[PDB]
Amino acid sequence: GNMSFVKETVDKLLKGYDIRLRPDFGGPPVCVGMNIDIASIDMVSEVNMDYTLTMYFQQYWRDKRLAYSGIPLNLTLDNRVADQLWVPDTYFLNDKKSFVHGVTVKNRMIRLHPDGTVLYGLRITTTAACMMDLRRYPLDEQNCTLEIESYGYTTDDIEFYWRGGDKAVTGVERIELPQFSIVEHRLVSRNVVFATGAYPRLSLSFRLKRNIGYFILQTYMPSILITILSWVSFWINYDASAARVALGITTVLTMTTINTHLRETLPKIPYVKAIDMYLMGCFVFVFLALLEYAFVNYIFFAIDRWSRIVFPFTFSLFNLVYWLYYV
Amino acid sequence: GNMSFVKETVDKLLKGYDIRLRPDFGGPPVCVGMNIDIASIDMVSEVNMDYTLTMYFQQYWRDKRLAYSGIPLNLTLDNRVADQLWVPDTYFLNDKKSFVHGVTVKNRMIRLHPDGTVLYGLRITTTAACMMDLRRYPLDEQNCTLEIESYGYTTDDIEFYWRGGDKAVTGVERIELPQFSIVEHRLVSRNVVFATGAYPRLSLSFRLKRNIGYFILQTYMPSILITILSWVSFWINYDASAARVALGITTVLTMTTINTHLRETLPKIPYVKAIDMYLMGCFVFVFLALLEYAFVNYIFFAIDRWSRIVFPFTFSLFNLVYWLYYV
Amino acid sequence: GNMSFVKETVDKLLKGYDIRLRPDFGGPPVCVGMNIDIASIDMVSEVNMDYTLTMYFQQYWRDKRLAYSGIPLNLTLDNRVADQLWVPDTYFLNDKKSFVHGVTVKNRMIRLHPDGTVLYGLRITTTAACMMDLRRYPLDEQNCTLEIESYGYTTDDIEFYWRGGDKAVTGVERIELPQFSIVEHRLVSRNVVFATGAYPRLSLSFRLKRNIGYFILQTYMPSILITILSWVSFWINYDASAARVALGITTVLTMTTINTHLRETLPKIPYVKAIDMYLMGCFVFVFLALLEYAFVNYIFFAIDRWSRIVFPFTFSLFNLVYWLYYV
Amino acid sequence: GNMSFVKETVDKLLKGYDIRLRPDFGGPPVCVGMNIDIASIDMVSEVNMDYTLTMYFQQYWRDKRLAYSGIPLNLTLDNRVADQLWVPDTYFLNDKKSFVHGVTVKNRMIRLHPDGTVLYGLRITTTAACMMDLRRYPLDEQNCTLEIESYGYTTDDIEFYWRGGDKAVTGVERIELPQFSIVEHRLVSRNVVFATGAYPRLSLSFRLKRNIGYFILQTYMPSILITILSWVSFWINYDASAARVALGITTVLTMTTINTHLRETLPKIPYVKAIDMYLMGCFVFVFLALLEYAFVNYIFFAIDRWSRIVFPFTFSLFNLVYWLYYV
Amino acid sequence: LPNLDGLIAGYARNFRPGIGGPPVNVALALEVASIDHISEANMEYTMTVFLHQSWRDSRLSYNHTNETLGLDSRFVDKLWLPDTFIVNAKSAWFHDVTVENKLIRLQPDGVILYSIRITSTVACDMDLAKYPMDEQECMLDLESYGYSSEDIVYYWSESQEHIHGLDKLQLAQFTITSYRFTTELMNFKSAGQFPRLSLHFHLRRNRGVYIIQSYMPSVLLVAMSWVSFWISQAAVPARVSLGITTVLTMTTLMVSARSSLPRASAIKALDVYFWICYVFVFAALVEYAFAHFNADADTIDIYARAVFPAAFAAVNVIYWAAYA
Amino acid sequence: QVQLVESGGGLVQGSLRLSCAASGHTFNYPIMGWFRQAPGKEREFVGAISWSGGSTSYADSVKDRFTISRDNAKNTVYLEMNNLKPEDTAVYYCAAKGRYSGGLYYPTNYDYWGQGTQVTV
Amino acid sequence: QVQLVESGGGLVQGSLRLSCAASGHTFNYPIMGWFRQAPGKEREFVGAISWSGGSTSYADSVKDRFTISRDNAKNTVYLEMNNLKPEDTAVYYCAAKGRYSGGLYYPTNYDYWGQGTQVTV
Amino acid sequence: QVQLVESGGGLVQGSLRLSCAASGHTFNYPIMGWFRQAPGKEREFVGAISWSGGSTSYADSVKDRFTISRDNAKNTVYLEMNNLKPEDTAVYYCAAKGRYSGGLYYPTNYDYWGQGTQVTV
Ligand SMILES: *[C@@H]1O[C@H](CO)[C@@H](O[C@@H]2O[C@H](CO)[C@@H](O)[C@H](O)[C@H]2NC(C)=O)[C@H](O)[C@H]1NC(C)=O
Ligand SMILES: *[C@@H]1O[C@H](CO)[C@@H](O)[C@H](O)[C@H]1NC(C)=O
Repeated sequence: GNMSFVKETVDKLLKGYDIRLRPDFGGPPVCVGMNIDIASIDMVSEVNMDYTLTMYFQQYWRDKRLAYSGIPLNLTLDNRVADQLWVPDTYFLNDKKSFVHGVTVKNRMIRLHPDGTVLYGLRITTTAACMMDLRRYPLDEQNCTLEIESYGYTTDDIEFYWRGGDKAVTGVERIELPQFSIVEHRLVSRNVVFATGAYPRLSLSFRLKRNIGYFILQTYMPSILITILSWVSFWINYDASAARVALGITTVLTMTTINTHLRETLPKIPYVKAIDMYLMGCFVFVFLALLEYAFVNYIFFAIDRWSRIVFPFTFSLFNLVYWLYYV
Repeated sequence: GNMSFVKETVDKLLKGYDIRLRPDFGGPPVCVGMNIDIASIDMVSEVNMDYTLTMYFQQYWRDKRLAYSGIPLNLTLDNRVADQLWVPDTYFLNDKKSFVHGVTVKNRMIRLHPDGTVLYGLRITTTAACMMDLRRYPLDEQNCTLEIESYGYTTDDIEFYWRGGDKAVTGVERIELPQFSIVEHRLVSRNVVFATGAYPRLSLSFRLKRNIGYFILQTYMPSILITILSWVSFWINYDASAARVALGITTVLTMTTINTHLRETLPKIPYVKAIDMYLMGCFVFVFLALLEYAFVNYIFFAIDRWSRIVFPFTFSLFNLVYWLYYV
Repeated sequence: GNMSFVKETVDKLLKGYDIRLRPDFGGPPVCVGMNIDIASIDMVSEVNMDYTLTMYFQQYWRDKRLAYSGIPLNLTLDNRVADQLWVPDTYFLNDKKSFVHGVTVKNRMIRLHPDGTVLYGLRITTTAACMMDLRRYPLDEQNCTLEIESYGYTTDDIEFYWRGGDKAVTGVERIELPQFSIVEHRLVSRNVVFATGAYPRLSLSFRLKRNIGYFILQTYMPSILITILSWVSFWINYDASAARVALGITTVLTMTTINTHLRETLPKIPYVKAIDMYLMGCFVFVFLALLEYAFVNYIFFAIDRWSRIVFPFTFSLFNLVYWLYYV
Repeated sequence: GNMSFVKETVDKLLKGYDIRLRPDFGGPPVCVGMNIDIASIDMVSEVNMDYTLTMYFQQYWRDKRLAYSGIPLNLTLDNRVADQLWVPDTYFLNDKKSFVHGVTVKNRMIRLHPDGTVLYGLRITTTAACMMDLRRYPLDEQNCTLEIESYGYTTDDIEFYWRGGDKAVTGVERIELPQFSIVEHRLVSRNVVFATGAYPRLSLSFRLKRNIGYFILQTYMPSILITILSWVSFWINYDASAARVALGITTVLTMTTINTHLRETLPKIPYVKAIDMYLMGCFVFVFLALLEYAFVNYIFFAIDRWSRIVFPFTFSLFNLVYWLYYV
Repeated sequence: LPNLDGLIAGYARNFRPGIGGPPVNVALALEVASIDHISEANMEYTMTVFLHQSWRDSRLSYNHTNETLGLDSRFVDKLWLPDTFIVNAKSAWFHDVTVENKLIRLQPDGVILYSIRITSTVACDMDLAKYPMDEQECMLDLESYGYSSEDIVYYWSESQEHIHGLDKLQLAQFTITSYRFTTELMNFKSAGQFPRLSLHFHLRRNRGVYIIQSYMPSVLLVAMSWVSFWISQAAVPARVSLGITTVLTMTTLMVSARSSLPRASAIKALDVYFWICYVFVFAALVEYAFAHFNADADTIDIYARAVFPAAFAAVNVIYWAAYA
Repeated sequence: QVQLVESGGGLVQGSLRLSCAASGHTFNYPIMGWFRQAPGKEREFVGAISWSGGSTSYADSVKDRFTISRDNAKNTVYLEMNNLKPEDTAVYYCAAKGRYSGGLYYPTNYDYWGQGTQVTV
Repeated sequence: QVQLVESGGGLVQGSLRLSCAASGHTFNYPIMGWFRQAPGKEREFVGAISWSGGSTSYADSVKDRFTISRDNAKNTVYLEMNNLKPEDTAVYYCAAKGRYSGGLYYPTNYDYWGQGTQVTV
Repeated sequence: QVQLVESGGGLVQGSLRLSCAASGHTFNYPIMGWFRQAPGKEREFVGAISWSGGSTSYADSVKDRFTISRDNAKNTVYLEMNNLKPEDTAVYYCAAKGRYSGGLYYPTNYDYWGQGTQVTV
């Protein structure tokens, strides 16, 4: 029944405590150890060039003002006690919109230690910007980072380090992206200098490899089928003007619709993507097929057989060059 | 007219009460009983792989600091008194966005008991992530869970149990999903170990069976009708080159549009769904039908009758195999 | 210049006032009278099965602790005084997202009375769920309700009644729904029993009748025109194989596009709607028309005249049966 | 260095100040002068029947409790002082969602005067409902209002007037709507009676005239071009059955797509708009053109020349009547 | 600690420094972090920026200490702050993860450094006359909401030219060609003169595969219509089908493009190109109809083969030269 | 600007049907009300109806006896008075109300009024 | 407005199958419940089932012995009573519950009730 | 319900490749782990890998010596043990973990376990 004794101990710690002053104010910088337990990566958006990350953000630091004696236990206090304690001004530099879950209470943990060590945990869902190079899309590889920095305190007042070395960030295997796979993750600790001063920086980066399975069925297969569809006109007699012309028109129009649909699902980038090159190549073959019949119709008022062997061969050669270049 | 006596009793309870300390701090863990009254499941999203749940979340625990004598009644206090009382740091591990309704006041209930038992109820609308296996879509069966855990207090400080056993969760019959049916629900109590320690876990899981009625009309029926439409070309005379070629083109183009439309309503998964296999099979039949006339046109410049019996028979065989495999 | 006297009177009322205790705590239940002044019904959503309601929510109850003497006036106080007064824990059971307007201040009214009566008004915009039966859509009739209940206090502590009887809810004539008309509204008072206890329930229900004017032009008229368009092929000579086949294909394809477009604007329900039955019937006629020419083409390599009289007659008979059944 | 003297003066004003009581409580009503500086009208939505308005909302009233002497200056205080001062409970009756900007601080201004006059300014972005008559759409004229009213205080306690007469509302010229033009704005002051009592009402109304430039290019021009496209079939020889039938089908199908696209961008109103009448008329001409060839084909197995002069003449007559009626 | 308690105790938060005296001179600096969205449909852009405000408050000067007092965001609510707001901001908010991203650094002489990180959706009036070959200028107006020029005076700090960071920004569709920091001391909105600090930056839309997408189907439809000229006139259904398909597809492209763009009644350069392409494809179908009517002719097709590629090339030269 | 003309009164000893024709900007005033004013007594609300939707309200005195309906083709609102009583002797007026003008029962909320027909039984 | 008729009782010494037919606005009452009332004892909840989805609940006493299922074609809810016991001697009723009427186990939450069939073993 | 069978142990003096075959509801358990238990010592985490994405983790002792990979065609997770040491003498187990079951390194978070193969060098 030492709850009163614990209450007296905690009240003594908070008596005269100044939240406005960091631990060891005016002296050596306070070292803050950080670990991240990744819960999931909900979305990866190419149009907005950002990803949504949910994680458990833990911060470790020692505050001698909170040291207590006579209690051989780690005091796990209510999350509302964090308002009366100094906490690092940690923020994410590249985030676009972040919040802390508050159901049924704020997803926050405070755990004191006899030596003054403070454990501060937060469950944060953050949307962090990630610039993407879509030149090799959809066969591209992306590197999305999460920048962690102190906002007000410089390196003279605070220092950041990954607690546990390369094992600081866990839960990477929990990431289940339908479109991407986590090839590798890295932890970087460095100092970044601004006009106000030099600030400690922690960076967490993931290398994402896009899955080609969806795009083969969605885009590449329909494009090939339309190109094969245009080849049917070669085996149709030249006197069937309505049939062969209709075949050429529909394949060309269908190719345009596929190309327009793809570009509407991606940001309006000026450079040409890998998928755009394939669609442009497919459009050339179907357009040449319709031009081939126009040449046949013009001379008539052997060529078809020559077209039956060149177009499938050239298209196969085009596919071989395209896939080798981008793989 | 004992309102003053009740006011004195409640003021005595809150005099010296420390919200920062859990009941029986430093001693045995406090057992928290939890019941859920499901109000509705508003949405189930395959694209976002999450569901929206509205429920009444009740928590039961005993706090001897709030025990009162001389009043043989259960004190139903205002919801604003919960700010001066210790409450469990219960949070949902797999939730994506949750909130507590606050009209006309916060949807919160506090009900004290003479022995110190505290009833804490909240009306919470939560969006919980649910990974879905769409390999058998739309004939798939999904298992969506709701993870309940304490954020800061470990198993040494708090314990969770379903109050009432298997009857803890009610209102399952109230769930009216147009696309799914609640086959079964389960209650799981276990302990989950993290780096910070071991934490009590309560899991509520539903097994959802998708309704095939919508997809038969929306997707399967149009695909069959287009396939039957392509069979009309067999009865058309071979000299009608424009008519038969146009029939083949339109069926092929319509099949592509149906396939593209379906894949835009689902997440970009790399694997092939059951519905995708059916659409691919239907595309083969219509594509072969157009290739069939090209062969007929080529030889001309009996085959049609052979095609009239093979295509309907093969398509019927394909349908029989497809439905038996996925049912 | 009795502002000081009024200030002294109000300060006396709030001196020792306990917001945690309801009026007549431990005694008879407090009767709360409720009136609703409907401002508008902004949206009615079939996909989400909910409606948006803006209203003035007034609550009437007597609190003898707030009774004052010597002032023959009704004290209209600032809305911020409601934080120091007990208010009923009224919530809407079927709401999905609600809020109280706060520009330029919180849309809240407090009006005290000499006998202790308290008037509490709130301007609330609420989105309340409303399950809809779309079997007769778009000729359906819907019954959307608004459930009003106390969250924490049972019938032993609080009672709800419609102040003014059937005239409690006003502003129904202000509702201007482009797609629906308010046939009738009803007021229901009852008690609902849960595990925690029995709670007072107030229900406000509207019967909505959908307007057929939009759907006649949007869906029914295009479907009829396409069906009439297919009848043109009967007057075309049988030797025009390309023309008649093209007519049959386009009508069938257009019918599918109309059917797909309609089903995308409605929730994915498994049952067949009334509009779906009409579209399915229209698809049969156009499909039979194309099959009719295939029979004519097959026999050729009188029937057309017989088709010119059966199809318009059967379609007219189908329309007559369809409209009589659903009206 | 009279900051201390000013601080003493302000502290004296707020000593004993009761925010719960309006100025001259129990006496004559307090007159509140209101002026609006319109910043912009961001959006005008026909589907939601509302508009978004950003404005500077200034309120002007005299409170003798805040009168100060010895300082011949207007005290411009921090915006946070408004929480310790009584402000009118002004709200917008027809608004749907409004907020006050709070970056970098709350967009709020308090300016006291020696005689007790208080200037209260707010930068408010509001979405106000505006019912629209779309019978003459897109050649319609709309009247959108902004209703200003006191929520709790009746006419016996508060009065509203436009400060400056017809010059109270400025910034109307700043409104730059791409689709509308501000023909006129009016200021209305009146009293509205409810069950709780009579309340002062200020109304600000704008008359909006829609710009026809967008709709001529988007809708009217494509409809005319399709109608002209159908006239090409008259010059085509009757023996070209495939060509003339295809021209009739495509024009009819294209007309339906234009009609469906237009109705999806507008609320589902039951009545017929002006643009709908034009589209229905255009559909008749193209449908009659296809029926014209069916008559020609039927009689064959002079009429074309008669059709070449009637259809362009009738369509020109239809256009002349349509534009004269709606202009 | 005793110094901090003393400063707060004698601090009157509701009053600006030197109230009833010379106006407070507030130094302002901007560190633009990113420009996320640039929507022509919504006529807005989203910007995340570090806003630095510096001013002197003699009430907070302290003694014997020459070290600046680096304080957290919890100290912000105790002091008086300028009521700086973004004039043309549709919406804005603060970043509060993991804490309120606010900085207050206090110097012994009383100079206060106040830095906050804010994301704002700023309305930018865009002229789409030359779209998509258009260059847009967007502003960022900063102003005191309640204090006139007699109370608060704003000016760009000397460090503004070095920390703006607009050169380091990368935009998906635009390119920041030029930027300018302008001070307007003659701005009056309702009552009194409010000095306004404005940041003008010019955005040039990238001309790459994006403009290729819209213009090529327009060109490719015109090229497809030219194919009918080489088709024999006896093939009536073939040439008619080619003519109608190009005309209809051009019509849908105009409808789709305007619908998928702002509802503004603006004659964009893309719309003009669509009209020119529609004229050519419609003229091609009219050309065959005239040839068919005369047959009821090969010279007309030969001449049409020369004119249409030549005329379309000529009109493109006029079109591209004018807008570019 | 709405103009209201009412007719169909007279003197009877029965069933009577009043009518009221509206013209002008009827969209801005979608609610039509009926009022009667006894000699010396204050004007009394009888019934109200909306132009669109046909939603109607009635006073207790005239409930289950008077029926109100309108036709948008003629822009006419007609009051059908059945089972007349000697208490129903007053001048009947026709009024129109704005969209945000408040409650129906209060005549001061209505902007445009008709001439008024005297009915005596 | 829902009408409930139940049949299939009688007296036995066994397996018995009760049934309950519903008609009217069944959409507003998607939950059907079964209740029995012993002589002198309060009415007891037996089991409940939803019209759509087939989700069902049972009491502990009748668990693993009574099965409840419904067919929407006939709008019929049938209770199959197997392995009868002498304690199962009560009048069996059929009830319907509203969408927001609360818990299943409380008969007062149900609006429409059947006549009731007496079963004695 | 997941069934785990492992094989490929034996005794060697070298390179060895263990394997583990899974069957059942593998979707609900996307993480497979490897554990070894020395006689008397507590069970030790070796390495874990996800079914989808191939993301893997290893312990410090077995880092850069043991490689873990899986093939979804056979539903098999195989552990390749190279450069064996006398300290690597324990019974190797195969385990599966739930999606929200916590950290990899703790065996109590895994639900289904294999029989276990004894390896001695
Ligand atoms: C309180 O927390 C501290 C810090 O986590 C614990 O100290 C650690 O104990 C583990 C063994 O349980 C050691 O492996 C770590 O090296 C220790 N770290 C430090 C910094 O001392 C301590 O054991 C906890 N106390 C209780 C009672 O659980
Ligand atoms: C510092 O403290 C001394 C104490 O006497 C006081 O007189 C002085 O005004 C303070 N400030 C400065 C700037 O010296």
